[PDB]
Amino acid sequence: IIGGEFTTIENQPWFAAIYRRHRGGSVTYVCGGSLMSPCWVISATHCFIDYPKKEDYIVYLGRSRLNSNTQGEMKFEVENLILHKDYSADTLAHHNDIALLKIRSKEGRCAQPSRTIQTICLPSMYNDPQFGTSCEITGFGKENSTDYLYPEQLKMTVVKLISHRECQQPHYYGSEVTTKMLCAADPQWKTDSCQGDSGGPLVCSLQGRMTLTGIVSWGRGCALKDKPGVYTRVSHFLPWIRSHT
Ligand SMILES: N=C(N)c1ccc2cc([C@@H]3C[C@H]3c3ccccc3)ccc2c1
Repeated sequence: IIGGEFTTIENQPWFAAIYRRHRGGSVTYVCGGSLMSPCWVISATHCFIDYPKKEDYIVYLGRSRLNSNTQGEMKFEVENLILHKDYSADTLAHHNDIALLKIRSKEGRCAQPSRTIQTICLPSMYNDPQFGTSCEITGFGKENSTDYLYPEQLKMTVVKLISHRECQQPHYYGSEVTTKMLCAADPQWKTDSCQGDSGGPLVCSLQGRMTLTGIVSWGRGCALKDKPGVYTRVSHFLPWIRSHT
């Protein structure tokens, strides 16, 4: 997250931090995700497509720092890794960028809801918030494009939704962004999500309840003029999420 504010997990209880075990023992941070139900976490397919082995992934819930064991955290492995069978990647855009991870602890159980570990609700059919709505994003991603390390403490920020037609303008993303994706950004282009934040939650308060409206997917640079962050529009995939869970 470029700009924004440092935060802690109690402020984002459904945020999942996903790592990957490398041959040798070293572990590096991969992407974020969100808790859908006690046994399921949803993220982005592009975060796993090149290393599809479910055994190498480690998932944490209730974790506040990149290299610290936050009191109350729970560690899990991936029982089933489901990727969208129609996923593809072009020069900038990613298609059907959505994935499902069934989690299980070493004892064989799913997550246990607590003050720092909670699920987020899915959106409903044909009911997404209007352009201009402020929503929040969270992640352990880069604070600047030139940084090679990720911040040690979790961060979050607020950006606003941009209409499909505004996002299809020539200086934005033209026909590269489709009706199955959502754009969001800062009018002053000072804050935004960035590499490292992929797969994380775009949460919008809609008609009262906080909803998982989007999944951090792609974007040209980070916090650049006329180049909004692009997100997978969860409402379109409800039928897919239902059949695969
Ligand atoms: N403007 C933003 N809000 C934004 C959001 C997500 C982003 C994800 C990547 C990570 C690297 C992309 C990638 C491409 C292919 C496969 C792996 C990773 C790069 C830039 C990004 C910018």
